[PDB]
Amino acid sequence: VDCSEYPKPACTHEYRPLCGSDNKTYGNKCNFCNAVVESNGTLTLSHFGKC
Amino acid sequence: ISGGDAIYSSTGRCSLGFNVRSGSTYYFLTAGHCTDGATTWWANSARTTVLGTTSGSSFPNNDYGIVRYTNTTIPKDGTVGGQDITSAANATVGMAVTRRGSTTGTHSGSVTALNATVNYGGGDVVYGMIRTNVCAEPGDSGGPLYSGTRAIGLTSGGSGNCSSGGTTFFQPVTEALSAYGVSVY
Repeated sequence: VDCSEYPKPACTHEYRPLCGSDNKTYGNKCNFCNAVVESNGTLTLSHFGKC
Repeated sequence: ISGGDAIYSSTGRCSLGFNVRSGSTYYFLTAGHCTDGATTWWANSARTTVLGTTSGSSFPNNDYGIVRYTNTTIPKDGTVGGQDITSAANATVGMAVTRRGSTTGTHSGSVTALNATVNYGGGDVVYGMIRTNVCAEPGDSGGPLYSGTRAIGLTSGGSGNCSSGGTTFFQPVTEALSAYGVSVY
């Protein structure tokens, strides 16, 4: 998962979870990538699926 | 199974929009981005209870899809959770609406704009969307937007979340009903 094309003003709401380094399950890649951006690049991917 | 309930494809989870029919053929509507590349749909994460197979998908540009029921025993309620749905209508600015999704459940708000263009990036642009101040989160895609007993739209996407508040865009259901020649019941 690469978040280069982010941020994005909107995301679709399908559920395909990712686990972030903050131990939060992100609902999908768009959701996760927008958070990474908001974190000024400090949040990273722990693994695929729920935390 | 009814509007707002979880539905699973091979790739993830979305929500059922509305149960609809044509003649004696039953289907359900959901988001086009959910039906895109999906063939079979199940009622559970274990994938042991089949629902049916994708019969149509329109995304991007629009955001609706339709799934034909192949499961003969599962109840196909013409409701949204407990709520009866008896017709479909066009959204209007200021209209009080309610959405139900498999992740966040039921949330209410109002229609704040019509004919909105939403750019999901990578060339995925959808047009003619209903804008609202209702929140939604991953898993809620395709769920119904209704107003009393009136079917209004299908959850597409947006920003924010239910804790802080957000903006959610919906695909007008009238357009989907016309495209497939089906109707709510």
